[PDB]
Order: sequence, then C-alpha cells, then structure tokens
Amino acid sequence: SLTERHKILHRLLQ
Amino acid sequence: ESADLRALAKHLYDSYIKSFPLTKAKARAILTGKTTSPFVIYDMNSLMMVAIRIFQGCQFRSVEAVQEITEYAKSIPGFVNLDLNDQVTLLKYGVHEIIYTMLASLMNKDGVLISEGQGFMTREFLKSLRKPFGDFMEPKFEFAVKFNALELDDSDLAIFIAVIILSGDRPGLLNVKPIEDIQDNLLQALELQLKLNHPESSQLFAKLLQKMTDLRQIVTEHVQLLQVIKKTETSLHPLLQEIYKDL
Ligand SMILES: CCCCc1nc(C(C)C)c(CC(=O)OCC)c(=O)n1Cc1ccc(-c2ccccc2-c2noc(=O)[nH]2)cc1
Repeated sequence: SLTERHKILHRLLQ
Repeated sequence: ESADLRALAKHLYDSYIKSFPLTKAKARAILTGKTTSPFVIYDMNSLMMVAIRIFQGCQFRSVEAVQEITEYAKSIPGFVNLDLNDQVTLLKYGVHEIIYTMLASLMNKDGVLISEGQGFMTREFLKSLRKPFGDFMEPKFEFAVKFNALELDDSDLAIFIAVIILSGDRPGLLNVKPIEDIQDNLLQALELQLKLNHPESSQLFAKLLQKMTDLRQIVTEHVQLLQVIKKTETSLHPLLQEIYKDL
C-alpha cells in the first residue's frame, strides 16, 4: 500500500 | 572490517559523484571565485534579466533531485534488497533532509548558488520576499552556516547522506531490523572516514550526528510553513505532492 500510495516514487525504484 | 569499511566509503563516494551534478568541491570554488562567474539575482529586475515565480521555479530542481537521491539510494549496499514498501518510506522521509544537506554546500553567509552554479541568489533578496515567502529560506541559511563550519568534503558527505536515508525510526517502516543493521554499518564507515579525513577534529563524529536532528526539524518547520501557503495562497508537482501527503 506504500507503493500504491506513491506511484511516481514506486516507479522510480523499479 | 576496517579494510571493508574503506571499500564501502569509496563505493559510496563514487556513486555520489555519479548521481549529483554539483559537488561541494566545485560549489566552493565557484563561491570563492577560484574557478575560471554566475549571474547574480538580487531583485526582480536582475531575476528577469514573483515570490510565486521563485517558489514554482524551485520545484523544478527539487523534482530532479528526488530522482538523483533515489538513484543514489539504490546504490547503497543492501538497500535494494529491502521490502519495496520500506524503500518508499525511507525515501519519502529522507529526500528533504538530503536536499538540505546538499543545499548547504551551495550556501555561504551571503547567498546560494542556483541552476548548477550558473546563478547566485542573495540571502537579502530571499529574506525580502512578501510574507510568508520571505521566511522560507532563512532557517536553511542559519543551518548551512553552522553545518559548513564543520568543513566536510564530498567523501564525508557521501556516507553521511547514506546514514540519513537508512534511518530505522521512520514512521510506517515494516521491518526495521534489516534497515538498522545497514545503518550501523554505515555509521561505522562514517566514524572511520572522519578519523582518517580529519585526524585533528576529536569529536567531529559526535558533532555531525547531532546535525541529523537539526535536519529533521528544518523539514518539520518547512512542512508547517507550506501548509499555510496552500491554505492562503492559491500548484505543486505531483511527486512533491506524493511525498508531502501524510508527511
Ligand atoms: C523549498 C526548498 C528550497 C530548495 C531550493 N532553493 C532555491 C533558491 C530559491 C534558494 C533554488 C534555486 C532555484 O532554482 O530557483 C530558481 C530561481 C532551488 O533550486 N532549490 C531546490 C533544490 C533542490 C535540490 C538541490 C540539490 C540537491 C541535491 C544535490 C544537488 C542539488 C543541486 N545543486 O545545484 C542545483 O541546481 N541543484 C538544490 C536545490
């Protein structure tokens, strides 16, 4: 849910 | 150990050189004129050659810096093996603290380099912007002058910002045990690096550690300052939006 509430940040990590 | 602590310091220094455009070594040489000169902004006229203009243009590099810090984080040994949810938490709560550390390198008592050193904005001009915008930078300037009197170089700063990213007490962290065991190891690298890089400053480690709490409160006071703007000043970049929400 952290990666769902931070889609831009989550995508910069992958 | 020790020999491996030195290898980690070199690894982080390399990564830091690769991720950030302006090192402290370049910035200082620009600020002191020793470089082989930035445009100087001191009022509205020298800017166009208004507080919203500054405020919105500042978001530009801020977005780019979250990207650079995120890439630097991904190179910290162990970091990409952590639960991906906790990777988001550490970056959410650390990016601003890292911005303010790196911002100090670009500051003196009299102003701040901007646009990768191609400009210099004066502290007087920032402090003279209409309320409440005039107070946004002053807490950064007073932290920067104290922090620069420690006289760290980039090789020290590389490990220091790694220590800031790997804080075990961030809110919402799922599994702190693996985060705390990386930071303890980075704190060990920092302690050893400061012994080597500054054999004369007995308690520079202790002095440096106490700055980490200074940063935390600049971010707290900044966030409270920004809530008032959003209430009384009628945009924010979606990635700044996602970092500030519930922060
Ligand atoms: C609200 C927070 C204020 C911060 C801030 N305040 C100013 C002034 C108005 C005081 C400007 C100037 C500016 O753009 O206003 C245009 C007229 C500014 O950009 N930011 C954002 C910023 C973000 C990241 C970095 C950074 C980080 C890590 C490594 C390197 C850098 C870096 N080194 O050189 C760069 O350009 N970025 C630096 C600066």
